[PDB]
Amino acid sequence: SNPAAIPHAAEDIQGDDRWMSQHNRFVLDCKDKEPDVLFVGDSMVQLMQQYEIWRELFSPLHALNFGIGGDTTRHVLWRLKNGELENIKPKVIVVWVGTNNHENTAEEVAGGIEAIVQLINTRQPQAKIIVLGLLPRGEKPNPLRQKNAKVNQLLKVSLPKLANVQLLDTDGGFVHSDGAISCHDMFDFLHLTGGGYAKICKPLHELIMQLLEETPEE
Amino acid sequence: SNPAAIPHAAEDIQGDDRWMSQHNRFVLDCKDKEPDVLFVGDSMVQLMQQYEIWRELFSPLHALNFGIGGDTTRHVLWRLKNGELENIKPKVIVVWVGTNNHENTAEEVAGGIEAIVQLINTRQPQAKIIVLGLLPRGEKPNPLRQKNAKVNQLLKVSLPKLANVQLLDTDGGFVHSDGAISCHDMFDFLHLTGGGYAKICKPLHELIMQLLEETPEE
Amino acid sequence: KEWIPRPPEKYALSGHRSPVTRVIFHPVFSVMVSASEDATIKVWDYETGDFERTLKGHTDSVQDISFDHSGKLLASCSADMTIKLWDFQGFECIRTMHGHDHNVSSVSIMPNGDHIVSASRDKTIKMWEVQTGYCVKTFTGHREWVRMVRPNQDGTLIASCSNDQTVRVWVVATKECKAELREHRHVVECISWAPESSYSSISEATGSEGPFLLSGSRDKTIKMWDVSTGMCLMTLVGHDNWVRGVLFHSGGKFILSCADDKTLRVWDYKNKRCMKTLNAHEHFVTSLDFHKTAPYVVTGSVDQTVKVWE
Amino acid sequence: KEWIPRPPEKYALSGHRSPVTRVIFHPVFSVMVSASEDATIKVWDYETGDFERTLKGHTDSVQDISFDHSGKLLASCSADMTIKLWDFQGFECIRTMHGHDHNVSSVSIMPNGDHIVSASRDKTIKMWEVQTGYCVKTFTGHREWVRMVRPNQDGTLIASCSNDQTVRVWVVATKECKAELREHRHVVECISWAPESSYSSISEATGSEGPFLLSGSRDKTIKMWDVSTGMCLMTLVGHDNWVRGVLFHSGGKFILSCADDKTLRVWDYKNKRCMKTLNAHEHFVTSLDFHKTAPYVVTGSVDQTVKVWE
Repeated sequence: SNPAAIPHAAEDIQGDDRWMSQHNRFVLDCKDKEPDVLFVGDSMVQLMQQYEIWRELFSPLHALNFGIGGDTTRHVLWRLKNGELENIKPKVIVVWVGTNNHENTAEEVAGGIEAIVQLINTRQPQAKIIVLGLLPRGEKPNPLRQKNAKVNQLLKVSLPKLANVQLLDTDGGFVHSDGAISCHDMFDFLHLTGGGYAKICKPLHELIMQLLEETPEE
Repeated sequence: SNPAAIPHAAEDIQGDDRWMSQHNRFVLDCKDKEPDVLFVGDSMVQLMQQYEIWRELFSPLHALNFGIGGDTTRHVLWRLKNGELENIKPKVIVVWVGTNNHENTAEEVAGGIEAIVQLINTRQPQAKIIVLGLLPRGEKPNPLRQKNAKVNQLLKVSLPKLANVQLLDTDGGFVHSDGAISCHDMFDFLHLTGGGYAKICKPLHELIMQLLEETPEE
Repeated sequence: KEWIPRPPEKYALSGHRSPVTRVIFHPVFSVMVSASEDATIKVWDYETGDFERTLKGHTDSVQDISFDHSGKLLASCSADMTIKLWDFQGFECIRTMHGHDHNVSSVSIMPNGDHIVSASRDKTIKMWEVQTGYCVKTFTGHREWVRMVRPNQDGTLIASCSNDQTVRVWVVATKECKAELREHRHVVECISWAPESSYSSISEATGSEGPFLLSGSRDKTIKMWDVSTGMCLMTLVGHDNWVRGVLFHSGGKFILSCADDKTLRVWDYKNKRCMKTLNAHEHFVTSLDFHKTAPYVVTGSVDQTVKVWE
Repeated sequence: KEWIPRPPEKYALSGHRSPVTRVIFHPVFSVMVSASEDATIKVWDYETGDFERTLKGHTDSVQDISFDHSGKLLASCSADMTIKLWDFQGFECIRTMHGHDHNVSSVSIMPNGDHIVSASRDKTIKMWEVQTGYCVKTFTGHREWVRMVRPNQDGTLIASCSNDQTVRVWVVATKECKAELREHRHVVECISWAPESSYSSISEATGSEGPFLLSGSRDKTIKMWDVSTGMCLMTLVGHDNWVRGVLFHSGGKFILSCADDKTLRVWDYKNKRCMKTLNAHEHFVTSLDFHKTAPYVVTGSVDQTVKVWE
């Protein structure tokens, strides 16, 4: 039984109960909104909303964003299991989680995502799922650039089984020849800049648009 | 001897050595750039750069941003101590740290900031310093909104001693009457949105410009 | 007495903390009202723009607003499942009306200011007695969410609007339904009845030897109709996203429109054309209203403003 | 043979990974060169725009660039404290010259293509023998960073520029200095000498009964100087941030400039008026270049782009 795929709510250790605050906000959003597209995941998903490119691309798509920073597969699971998947019937769901899963081997992580996907197409059989691949990180090459890469590998293999899922492993030129990531692309070598997301979002939007143009009687 | 004011570098527990990557970038920035304005601190500082308001307000001021996410007083200290204060002679320095210092009593944290201020006007006697007060956080009232409040209290009293410092305790309508923080102002009840920064930056910019208009033969 | 629907916004009123849901002109005073997910009703001054008053007391969201003929009672709708009746002696709530089991997304005071109509995710339309707060009639009908209800100038009839892609016209007395208007491709979000301009026949007046209504859908299509025959007669083939408001101009020269294509449209059903466009907001336009008397249009969106236009 | 300084950019070349530092036209081929914090020198095609070649081999940043007369040698400058000399048979580096103890922020090949001049945070100006890489003279002078050096049409003289808010004109043979030009209020970033246009006198040619240079500064003001007297002559008071570049048009009709106010300005020193303004880039503009023969200017900025304007 793989730890990365056991649902688990993040205990607030700080005092301001912010994690639950956000989750509730979403549940509440699930009660009376009705999106075509749903983004779930971690900071990568959360931060995307903050940039000009979100109101430019996905806002008009009737998109919801259920991202929380620093969330792991375990957290996203729990969130999805505890009511972020009720009442809504999105046409497309975008999942983007994993890069915060230190403490798990690549393999376990892939399992996590896979479990997430499983849950999704259980509660939302109609939804077509995109899983964004894990992005490189760190200024210069390292163990984690490697980890994320494996995850992508295993996903390319294990996602074309399992219904209505594809992996979109974007690669904008985030690593150059000398193997360095420019802080013009990742301001802290992890989270993307406006510029960065534009490299990710262009193709993502392009894909969703495809998937939406596929079937429209909901 | 108060712990919040003992410098100490953040050990990398994750593997990609991201903290030191950033610090080096700064020191490198310190070696050959020459700014008028210098922002140091935590995520509040660092995230500010990511929004359009940065390139509209502070970019033309010749400003540098030495912010790292999740940094505490102890880290900011160490970073300043080990060379983020060399060669450059900014006319104005903006300090913004503290909200991440769980583990420290408000009293301690105030001590921390004061320590940072002390250091700066030792290494940079010509620089006029602005300390941004700590902002509220959390959806609903909590022990942390209380803590930061005290820090601000103590700073209002302690900073008018000490040379060339003022606290800028902005308050945009971050808390309303029912005591809630809108996620339209703090998207995760801690970090600011574009909108949020605007409430912060308008006044801040307005003050800097004053302070710069004060004396220009550097 | 021709009219100007356009320029660039001549007042932008900020104040709400959350998307605006409906905008409404007062029948008498130089004032206009706005609802939001706030959950607050707010009152401006459209001649001047002033935060006038705020009306508090709903729990979850304010979806619809409707003034009585006299401009002395205001009904509101919410995601609390309530229907608050307000007194415009200025302040207090009068009654709170409980019935619907879910979100209540439309309300209207009927012309003989003696009844209220509401519509819900219930799949329900209910009819309440104003002075007793009683539920009197319940219209079972569509298989899905009901989005809007409108009276017929005469009071005799009701037009409903829903997720089953359908427009129903019901007889208020018998609770039978004269028509089910079917030929929409996606959820219908809008209904307006035609007024003093049944001249409009001109554009489609043949056949051989009546009452009308517009519907805006998530087709991005506004469809004209008559209830009588069950035929739609037009389709305003339109701009880029979910349509959100429909509105026959004071007379019947133009139809006005707003939708999620961050935009307000004035059409020329003077032969199908779409005679002008204004980008009005920085996120979906949620609703509009035209004044029947004065040179002003209001417009509220998700960027949490109310914009006034001349 | 009048000239067109303007339109909207008719080529925007992206490719560097970091601020552009200097832009330069080749003396013969239809090609133009750019340096950056990259630390790379890149070569376009201004007629067409094509990433032609990249020249790599500095450690830290390339701050200046300078072709020799024939357009067969190119010198470069960096924060490695190097002065690479490159061969435009197309690729290889030929010499690397070591001397300065800090940033080297400008370089130039002299006319008699047999020496190089450089300037540094050293507070120094050094003169290198092209074909032996030897350092031959060092000019001690200002008390602060030296930002720029330029030779004198003739080769006989040297114009320096620095953080002590000063411009010096030195005698290349004796290493004495004819002039210290004092009356700038803040650091000077720029210098250019005047060419085939000593007619300019016109605008200030009285007194009773010479060589000329411009300084660009953090004043936001560009001065004109006549060195033999050492009086400032004009002072063009224009736009809004530090001045980074400063040119005399092929004629002498106009003066072009560029600065940290995302801008490139054409100056009509006939009547001190600033005859036009292009907002050129979305972050500071670092350097410009006019083309002594054909109609183009190039512009490089911190937005990492080189622009070719007709």
